[PDB]
Amino acid sequence: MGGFGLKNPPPQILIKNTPVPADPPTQFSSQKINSFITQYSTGQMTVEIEWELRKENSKRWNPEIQYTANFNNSANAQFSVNNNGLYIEDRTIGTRYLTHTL
Amino acid sequence: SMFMHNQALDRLMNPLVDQYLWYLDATSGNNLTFRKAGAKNFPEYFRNWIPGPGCRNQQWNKVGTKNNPQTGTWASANKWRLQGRLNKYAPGQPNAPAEGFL
Repeated sequence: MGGFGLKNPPPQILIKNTPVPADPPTQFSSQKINSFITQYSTGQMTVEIEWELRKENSKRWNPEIQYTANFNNSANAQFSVNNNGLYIEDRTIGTRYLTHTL
Repeated sequence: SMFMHNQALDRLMNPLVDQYLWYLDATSGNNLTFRKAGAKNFPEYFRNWIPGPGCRNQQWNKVGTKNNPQTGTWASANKWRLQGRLNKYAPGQPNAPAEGFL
């Protein structure tokens, strides 16, 4: 599907709500505790990647194909939110534009 | 040891919770039925320890009218023999007699 094959990829990160049981009966029972307190959780996360990139030196004379926002006027701008508040991606943008000698 | 015990052997346990050990109570009906140890039925509990050694000994009631009229007590005694001659076994293991007997 494309990508970087890794022997030792980034570690999976797993999270759970710790169970909080509801009021236990007064008499003892060895069976599992069936009833819990309904709860959920929320909070912010952050991810910081450091990328290394190969600089481009090409002596070709004439200009190259490059990615350009659609030149057309439109009811909704490209890669932007609409009236209802929904973010819309216009395309899939490949990485291959700049030419290189074979 | 200057102390008298606070508990019987067979009585060492928690009465409030039943054991997790299972035994065969009943064979009736061409099938095997496994009861669970508990429900305040003590004789069925499993135990780690068992009472001390001893031997049965003749018991004479402290009220003379209730005793068999033996002209002397030898043939009724507990005896151990050594080198072909019989010696009374006294005192035996520390076994107590019935209440009101000796």
